[PDB]
Amino acid sequence: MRIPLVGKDSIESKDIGFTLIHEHLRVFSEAVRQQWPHLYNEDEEFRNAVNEVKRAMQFGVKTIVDPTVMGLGRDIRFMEKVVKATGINLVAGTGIYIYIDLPFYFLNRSIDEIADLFIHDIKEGIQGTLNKAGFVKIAADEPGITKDVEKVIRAAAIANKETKVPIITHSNAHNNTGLEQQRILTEEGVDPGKILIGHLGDTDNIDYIKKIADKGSFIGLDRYGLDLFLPVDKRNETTLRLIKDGYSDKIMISHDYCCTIDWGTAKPEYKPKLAPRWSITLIFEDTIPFLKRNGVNEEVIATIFKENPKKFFS
Amino acid sequence: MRIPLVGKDSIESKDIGFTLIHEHLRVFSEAVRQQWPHLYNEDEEFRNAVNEVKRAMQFGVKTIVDPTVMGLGRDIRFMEKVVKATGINLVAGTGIYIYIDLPFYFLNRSIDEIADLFIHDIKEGIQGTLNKAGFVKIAADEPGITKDVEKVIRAAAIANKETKVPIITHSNAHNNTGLEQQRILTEEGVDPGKILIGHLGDTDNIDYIKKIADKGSFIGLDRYGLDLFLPVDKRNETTLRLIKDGYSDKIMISHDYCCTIDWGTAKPEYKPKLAPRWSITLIFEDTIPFLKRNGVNEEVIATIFKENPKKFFS
Ligand SMILES: CCCCCCCCCC(=O)N[C@H]1CCSC1=O
Ligand SMILES: CCCCCCCCCC(=O)N[C@H]1CCSC1=O
Ligand SMILES: [Co+2]
Ligand SMILES: [Co+2]
Ligand SMILES: [Fe+2]
Ligand SMILES: [Fe+2]
Repeated sequence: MRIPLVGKDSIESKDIGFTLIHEHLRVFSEAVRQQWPHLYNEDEEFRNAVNEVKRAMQFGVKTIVDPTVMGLGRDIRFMEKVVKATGINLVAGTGIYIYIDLPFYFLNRSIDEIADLFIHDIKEGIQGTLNKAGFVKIAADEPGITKDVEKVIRAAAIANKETKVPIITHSNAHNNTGLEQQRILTEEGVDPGKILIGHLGDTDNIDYIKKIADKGSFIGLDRYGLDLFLPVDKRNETTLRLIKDGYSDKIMISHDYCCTIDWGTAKPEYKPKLAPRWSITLIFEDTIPFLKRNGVNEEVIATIFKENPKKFFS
Repeated sequence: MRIPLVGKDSIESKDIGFTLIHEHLRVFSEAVRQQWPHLYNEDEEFRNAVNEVKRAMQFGVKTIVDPTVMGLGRDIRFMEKVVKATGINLVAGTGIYIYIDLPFYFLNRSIDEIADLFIHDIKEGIQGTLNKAGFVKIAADEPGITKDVEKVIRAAAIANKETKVPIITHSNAHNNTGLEQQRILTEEGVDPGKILIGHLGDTDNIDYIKKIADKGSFIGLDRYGLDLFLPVDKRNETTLRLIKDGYSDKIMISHDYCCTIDWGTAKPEYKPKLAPRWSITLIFEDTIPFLKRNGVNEEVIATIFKENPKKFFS
């Protein structure tokens, strides 16, 4: 049935349960890990991913969706190991994560060649395995929609038309990259309701966030805990106002938490400064209680974390 | 022993023999191969590499230096297997190959943090292995000297001043990037004679080439066979002109041959169109016979292929 799971038989979308739509078990740069393996510890990385997932399950999370793709160090065999040790429903994805240019391989290669790579992961399997991709992940940031960023977007559209898997995105909340990701995809024939425009929760500008929701796509209020982008209390208030204005239809919430990440911006000793409370269960400790005592019905919590993910994969 | 070798004990610079200063056994994008291994055949890659090196050895090549680094899919273990199968002297290196930006790993990481990686490869070994790097490889192309490109160059300088190993560069002949690479490296305290400014053979402009030579660095006439950058005959007239003008003390010659390469611009089928005669032995078949016909004797060939690489690694 039409949702593939890492190390498990597939399930129907109605069986997804409580879902976290955007969480990384591990992130690394493929090129630097390949060249300098001494910078990494797989024992620590497995210990962290298992600990976080187990705690996620304790709070009632049934399914985690992980958009670690090319550029972010996707590893399906690490993901199987985490599944076997926890029992979680894990949805793996395909795609390319870039800000400016594609890797040299892609020099003079068509959009169709790029789409064939995604369709491979969806139909055949990931990294010589039999685990399939459940979605396509794309990215854009400060540099905007560059020539290569766009090729990858249109390639994601071809994958969706051909397989009916949904599309998750990375955008900079301060550009209109999300508005442009949505525009290109829908022009290519992708159903707006099959798109999650990510990182809209990094901004207060509710006029911009509603513009994407008004066009039919889900909105990623998905970086809860990352105070360097936007503090938790401004996020909570943006979330509350959107619900009050009648947008729980399109709202999806997550942490974008990485149990381990190799970026120089990450580490401990920056966590107290930049993201003090950032973990995989923060919405349970803060966001959900906050909303409950500010007039938000239990029905709304069900829409955001159950009905919206189910629809997204339907 | 000064110079370290793959799969072999190190040698003195004087026993280097006839050398090809810039050739690739295999090049691939690291992120692409890790995520989509169905695109690659290793048996075919090994076979292509062994056969090329065998022809070079028959023609008298004792040593090959391979500037494949991060971004080009360096693989010390694949390099080991080729050494075993032929018996060639192979000099591996360290460094970073980028045109625009560094991998996400390097976000807010110091130039010294980059230098430490190069130094680890030179002093400790490559990829969990006891084989050591004998030079540092850096790059710049059309986008010019970006802030990440400049960072890698300045890091190469630290590795050279700390380990004494020479620096090989990739440049765009039409940009001034080679002259800028030399300027930045010398301003940092690098001996001009420990620098090879690459891909200067891609241009007619003898004034630009001589400029770099006058400042004390080796000049890279190193892409023989790649007619799309500059055809063999126009390369021959520039090489001959430079030798006649007295510049053989600074000339280095190679082909930049890739036994396999995953770049889409380099599909083996564009070969007859873009680089028909390109192989690891073109200079034995065309260039050297051309120079000999034109009056340059055997001792001048010995300077370029034996004495200059010796100086470089001394
Ligand atoms: C102490 C933690 C530092 C704050 C994290 C800053 C890094 C930016 C957020 C971030 O981690 N973005 C990456 C990670 C997952 S995929 C992706 O897009
Ligand atoms: C086979 C058809 C001819 C096109 C050659 C492909 C592009 C030029 C050769 C080439 O791509 N060299 C690259 C690879 C190593 S370093 C570098 O900058
Ligand atoms: Co993101
Ligand atoms: Co090059
Ligand atoms: Fe993410
Ligand atoms: Fe090269």
